[PDB]
Amino acid sequence: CPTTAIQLTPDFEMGEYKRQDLVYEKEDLLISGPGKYPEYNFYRMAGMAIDGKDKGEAENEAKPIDVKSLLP
Amino acid sequence: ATIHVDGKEYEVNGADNLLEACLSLGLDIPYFCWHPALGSVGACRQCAVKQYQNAEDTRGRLVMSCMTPASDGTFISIDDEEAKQFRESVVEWLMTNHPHDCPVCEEGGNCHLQDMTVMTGHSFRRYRFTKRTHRNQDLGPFISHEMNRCIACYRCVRYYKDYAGGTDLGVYGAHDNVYFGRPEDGTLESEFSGNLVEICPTGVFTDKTHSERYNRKWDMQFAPSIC
Amino acid sequence: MKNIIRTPETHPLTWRLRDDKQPVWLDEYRSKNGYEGARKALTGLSPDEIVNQVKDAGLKGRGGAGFSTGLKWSLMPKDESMNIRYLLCNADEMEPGTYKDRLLMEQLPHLLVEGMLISAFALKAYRGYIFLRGEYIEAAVNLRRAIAEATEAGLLGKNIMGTGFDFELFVHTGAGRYICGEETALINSLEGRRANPRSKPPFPATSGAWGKPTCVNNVETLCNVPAILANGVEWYQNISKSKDAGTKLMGFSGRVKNPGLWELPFGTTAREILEDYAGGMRDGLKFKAWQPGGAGTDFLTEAHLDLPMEFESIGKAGSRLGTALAMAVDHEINMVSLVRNLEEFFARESCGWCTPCRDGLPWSVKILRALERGEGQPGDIETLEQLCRFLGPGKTFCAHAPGAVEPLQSAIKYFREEFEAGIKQPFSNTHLINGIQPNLLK
Amino acid sequence: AFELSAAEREAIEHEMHHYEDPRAASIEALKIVQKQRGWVPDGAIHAIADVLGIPASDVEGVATFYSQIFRQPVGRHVIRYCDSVVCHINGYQGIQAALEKKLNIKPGQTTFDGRFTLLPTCCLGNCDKGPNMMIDEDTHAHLTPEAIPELLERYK
Ligand SMILES: Cc1cc2nc3c(=O)[nH]c(=O)nc-3n(C[C@H](O)[C@H](O)[C@H](O)COP(=O)(O)O)c2cc1C
Ligand code: SF4
Ligand code: SF4
Ligand code: SF4
Ligand code: FES
Ligand code: FES
Repeated sequence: CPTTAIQLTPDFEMGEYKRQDLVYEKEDLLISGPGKYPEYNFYRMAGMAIDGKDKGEAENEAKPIDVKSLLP
Repeated sequence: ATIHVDGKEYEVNGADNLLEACLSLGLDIPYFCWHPALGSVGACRQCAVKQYQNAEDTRGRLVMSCMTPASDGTFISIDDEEAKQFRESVVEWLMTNHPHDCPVCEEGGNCHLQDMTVMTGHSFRRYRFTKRTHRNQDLGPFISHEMNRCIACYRCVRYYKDYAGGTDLGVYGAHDNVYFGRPEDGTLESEFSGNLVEICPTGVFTDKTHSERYNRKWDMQFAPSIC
Repeated sequence: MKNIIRTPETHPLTWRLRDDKQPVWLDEYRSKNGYEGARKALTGLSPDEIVNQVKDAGLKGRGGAGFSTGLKWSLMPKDESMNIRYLLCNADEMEPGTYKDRLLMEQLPHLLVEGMLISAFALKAYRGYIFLRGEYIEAAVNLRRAIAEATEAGLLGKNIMGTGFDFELFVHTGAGRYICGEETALINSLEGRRANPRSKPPFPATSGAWGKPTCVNNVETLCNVPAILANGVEWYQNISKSKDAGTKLMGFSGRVKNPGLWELPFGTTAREILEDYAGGMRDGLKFKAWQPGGAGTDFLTEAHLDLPMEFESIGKAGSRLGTALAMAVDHEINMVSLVRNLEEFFARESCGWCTPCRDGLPWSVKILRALERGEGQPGDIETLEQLCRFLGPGKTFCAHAPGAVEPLQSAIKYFREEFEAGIKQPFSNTHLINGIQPNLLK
Repeated sequence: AFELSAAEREAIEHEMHHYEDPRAASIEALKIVQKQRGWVPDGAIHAIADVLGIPASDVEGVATFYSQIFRQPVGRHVIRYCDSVVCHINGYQGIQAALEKKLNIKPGQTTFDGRFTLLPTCCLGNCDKGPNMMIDEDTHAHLTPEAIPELLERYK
């Protein structure tokens, strides 16, 4: 995982009655916190712009310079 | 024509350049700006090999295999040390400004830049400064534009303008701020604009229709069919 | 030395310069041996004879590369089916530290016009273009006035001197890029395109401007031509006892007493120029370095001040003669700051075509900025040396990046202590990610 | 929005007469429009492309390649100070500091009244008389930081 999303946690009580019930969907997996990695955010690294992070606001990124700028 | 690559002797066509001759022989030379249909221009400087004047030459000289004819009795080396370091350095120079985008990039697993980065053996980053960024353009319903991932290999403009005859794509700007796209937002007018998603070796131009329901290339089930 | 006796035999390019620095127009130019070489060339010599005379005179290119002009002119095709040949005058002069063509075009435009006329008759070129930079307003005005005067006098246009040779001269003003001075990029910018250079072969002599045979020559080379054709080949060989024939505009700039430009024979000592002509360094300043031929040349020290200003003599010293307009660096100048300024110029004047220049000059700029701020890290100087090794000739698409890495190479070679003093913090480009133990390499 | 004037079109066609290929007049067409209007807007790119018979992408690539063709609005007077190596030796940084103190702008910006725009530029070919400045068409040499306010108030 390049985002530390999927994690294996110290829990072993997972027995079931039917085998179809061992198919865990997204609502059965998505916990409310960061798990074992408390601070990492992939979208703070990626250059792809999302809400709250426009171009140039990721880590180690300069602001975009338009080709129409007067500076050489 | 007779060429000698890394001590081995090969019979090639003299009308071909060294890159296409060596690729036809199964040898692996990294390359970006050359395309079999578009010709050679010598932009990306990735296809460097070491050419010797004769058999009894030990110094040699770094040349671009796409810009060098595969003439008779041509002595070159691909696995030469200095050529390998230069190709790795070209990959590193491309990697200095490249965004940390592979998980959220539609080219991932189908990306020529990823393959050539792995092929040159470059995996360690020592560049510590900022990366240049670019604003994207709206290119219509078919092609999605992500200008951050560009390596300035000029394949898109050469295909679109010289090959396909299109008029609304071009290269703008200057030194390290080169921008490949349209002069303004709008749909790409060419009837053959969709080939940019395979012409572009990075994830700048991607299939937007595929991007709506994206999956990786290894997860695909393919068949040979007729349009 | 200030008392300079400028004779036409010893100073063929500057002997008719006026004392008030005013331009010499057509009547004053023709009053002093004006268009005599053009008349002799167009009325008594074959174009092949003129090309052979220029080749035998040993005239080399003054634009920086030093290639011989006669061999460049001999590369043109011989067939009559190609007769749309072009002559281009590289009046760009955008290399920092170069100010000679400005003087030549501002005060002696008719010398340039006569040289273009002779070279166009020799090259059988029906059209000439002066690719001039846009910052030279007075040079453009004077060149256009001189072209109008020569067209009025019958020296330009249709049936020049009754020979039957047709030649028109245009002035194409530039739009402000240093890469336009490169000859193939000059051809590209003349065609109204982005000024990317072209791969050679083919050379412009076979397919240049608009696919036609084309010869690009510096202003000073074309200004050297009419003296050769008016005074003779043996006169041109018998003015300097050096391997480079003829005179050359040489100067010294910087914090010297008398910065300027003087026409001197080849083989003149750089120390001779700096002391006699430039007057030495200013008061309280000690000489520490010099660049022989502009911003794209290697730095040399005070021990190299005694070698003659020739192509080969500076070639073995580890530098290039270049434009032969040297620049002096005194002890008050930080070499890291100077090389930083040079590399910012070279990185922002890249045309963007090829990877090593475009993506490796900004890396060197950022490293030099870090060394300037005292924020250098280990491996920075090794990265700079790797950049100089991997941006040499053949590695990049044109010669802009080798000229870019020459001063960085020479400054690291000589003044390494300042670059080592720039490094003050340990190497790091990884943040600490909580929950992940790092791979502590050794 | 944009429309080329009669003088602009006539000058562009007269420059088109001087070349084998009409594409070769693109730089001077952009410079003509810049001289008339201060800079080159986007409609100027399209109009020059229509007059010259070349695509607008080529005109825009030319306009954004060359630094002296302005694709952004500038002030009434363009100060262009040399930041190259000989003027760095001769002390251009004092001149730049004096200009920034007098105009209260960064290099690459325009003053609030639209009177001055400050730009670094490459070597002006006047290195023996450095440091050098280039206001709209006038080259000023032998600059000192004390003479900057005197030099700036003669350009209204
Ligand atoms: C980056 C670069 C910039 C150059 N700039 C100029 C220039 O401004 N003026 C010039 O005469 N030559 C310049 N040259 C040299 C030309 O390529 C060419 O050698 C010259 O213009 C004509 O050759 P000549 O010296 O035989 O006359 C430059 C070369 C390079 C690589
Ligand atoms: S273009 Fe290739 S290397 Fe770049 S982010 Fe996309 S997959 Fe990764
Ligand atoms: S957009 Fe793609 S094809 Fe065009 S220059 Fe950039 S990497 Fe090459
Ligand atoms: S070295 Fe390469 S990118 Fe740099 S100016 Fe020359 S061709 Fe352009
Ligand atoms: S593939 Fe040869 S330089 Fe790009
Ligand atoms: S370095 Fe400033 S005018 Fe040349």
